[PDB]
Amino acid sequence: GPIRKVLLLKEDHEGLGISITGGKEHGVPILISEIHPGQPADRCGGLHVGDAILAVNGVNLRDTKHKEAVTILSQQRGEIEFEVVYV
Amino acid sequence: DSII
Repeated sequence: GPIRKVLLLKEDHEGLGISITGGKEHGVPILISEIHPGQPADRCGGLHVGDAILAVNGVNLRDTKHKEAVTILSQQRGEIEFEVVYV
Repeated sequence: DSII
């Protein structure tokens, strides 16, 4: 599928509402494995299990290890652009 | 998986 850019809106007290797997040390993209019901990723309607996260907020995640991707993702606030692809 |  095509690259999509999806805007997620989260309030400061909530999480992103995703679980992720993969990353550079696994030789596969950062991948959404869960979408948590009622949380920001669920609510925006444009993020899905199976999506690769290529970038978040202009931060390239194509070549980032899992832990660093988790950290960057967890630092995001407010209106957040996800660059994703389901290949 | 990590939860975020």
